[PDB]
Amino acid sequence: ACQAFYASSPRKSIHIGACA
Amino acid sequence: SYDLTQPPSVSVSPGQTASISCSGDKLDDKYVSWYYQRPGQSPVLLMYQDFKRPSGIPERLSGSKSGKTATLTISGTQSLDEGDYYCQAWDASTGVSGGGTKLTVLFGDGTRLTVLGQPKAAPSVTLFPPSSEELQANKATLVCLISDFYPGAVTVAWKADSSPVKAGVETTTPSKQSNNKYAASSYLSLTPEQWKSHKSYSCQVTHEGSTVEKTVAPT
Amino acid sequence: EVQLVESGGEVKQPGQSLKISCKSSGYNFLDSWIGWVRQIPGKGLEWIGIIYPDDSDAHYSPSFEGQVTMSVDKSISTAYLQWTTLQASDTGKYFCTRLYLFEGAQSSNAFDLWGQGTMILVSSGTTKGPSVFPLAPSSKSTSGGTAALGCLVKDYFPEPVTVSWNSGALTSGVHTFPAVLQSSGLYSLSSVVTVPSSSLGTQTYICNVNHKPSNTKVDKKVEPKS
Repeated sequence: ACQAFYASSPRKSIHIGACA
Repeated sequence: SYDLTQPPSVSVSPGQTASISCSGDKLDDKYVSWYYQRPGQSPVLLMYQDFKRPSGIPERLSGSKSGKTATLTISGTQSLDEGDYYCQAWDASTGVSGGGTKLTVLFGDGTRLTVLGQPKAAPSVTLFPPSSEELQANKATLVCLISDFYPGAVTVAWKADSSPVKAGVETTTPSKQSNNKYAASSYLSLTPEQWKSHKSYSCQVTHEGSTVEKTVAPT
Repeated sequence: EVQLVESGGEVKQPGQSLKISCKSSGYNFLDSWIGWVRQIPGKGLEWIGIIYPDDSDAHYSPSFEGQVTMSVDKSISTAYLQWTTLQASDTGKYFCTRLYLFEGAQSSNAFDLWGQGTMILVSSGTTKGPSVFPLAPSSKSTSGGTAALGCLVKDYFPEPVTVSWNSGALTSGVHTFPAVLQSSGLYSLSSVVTVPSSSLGTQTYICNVNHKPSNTKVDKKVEPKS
C-alpha cells in the first residue's frame, strides 16, 4: 500500500508520502 | 484535513543557525515541502519530499523530519533569508461511497524569519488631536504616527483618561523606512462631542517589552 | 523561459461575478496540475484547489467547493478561476502555480512554478478624492528645538496619493506614512514634517496632495495651533 495517486498515468501522478 | 503548526516568528543574528519547525498529526507518513516568500513577492520552492532541495537552492538550507515534525534548518543565516516560510503536505480520503478520492493541499500558517541587522531602536511617537476644520465638519480623528523603531513590530493601545477603548481604532502594519527602521500609524475616530467632553486621550505604543505614550486634550 | 502570467488585478463590489486567468508557457500545459492559492493581506497561504488541464480533473478545498470554479482552456494554455457572486471575504492576492512531478527512486510533487499573483479587492468603495486636514504644530509637537506639523489626507480610494511640501521646496524631515484601509473601505493617510520651532511664526507650511485617480489636487496651509 503506497501513497501514490493516478499512478496509471505517469504524468498525472501525485505522491503523498513513503510507501507502506 | 489535519493542521500544520509552525511558529509565526523566529529571530536570529547573521551567521547564526536558524530553525523552523512544523508539525501536524499525519506528518509521520506524509512528505513535507518548504516555500519561501519575500513580502509582496511570489512563493519560492526550497525543499520537497522532506529533504530534497531544488537545483539552485543553497546547501545551507537543510530539510529534516522526525516523528510528526518537519524541520527547516538554515545554517549561517545571511540576510536575504529574511522573509516568510511555509511548510506544506497532503492528505487523502478515499470516500466510503465506493469510488472517489479526495486530495488535500495543506499549508502551515508560516514563519516570519527575522535577521537582526541593527541594534534595538525604540519608537518615536507623535499624537495629533482633531483639527478645528474636521471638528466643524462634525468629525474628529486622533493621529498617532510612529517611526524609527527596530525591529518592525509594535502594539498600540488607546486609553481615554487612563481607560482603554478598542472602538474607533485603525492601525497599520509596520513598514521599512528609507533608513532601514520601521514605521506604523494608528487612528482613533470619535465624534466632536465624544472628544470635547473629556479631559484627554492617549496613544500608547508598546515596543520590545518597553512602551511609550503620548497624550492630547481639548481646548 | 517557463512561466505563468496571471491577469491584472481588479476591484469589484459585493455580488459581482469574476473570472481571473493564468497563461503558462515553456512547458506542456496539459501535463502538470495547476493549483490555486489565496493570500489575504497579512495572512498566510490558503489552498483553493488543483486542476489537471488535460482532463480538467479537480480537487477543491472544502472551503471553496461550490464557491469558486476552476477550469482551463487547452487551446490557449490558460487556467481560470471564477466566482458568480463575490464577497468581501474574497479580497486577497491569488496565485497560480504548477505542481511539479519529481521522478526518481521515490517520486514526489511540489509547487515549483508560480505566477506573479492577481490582487482582488472586493469593496463597496468608489473612487473619491480626499479631504485634507492640517495637523498644526504645538507645544505638544515641539521637542528639542524641533516642531512636528502635518497633514491628514482622509477618505480616498483607490491608491495612490502623493504628498509634497511647499511645492517641493521642503524635503528634509518629511515623513509620509503608508495609508490605512478603513473598515469603511476608504483609505486615509498622514504626512508629517519636523521643522525648527523658532520658525513657526515666520515660515509658511503647505502640503501638496495629489490623487490622480480622481483628478483631485489640494494645497493645505498648516498654521501654528490655536
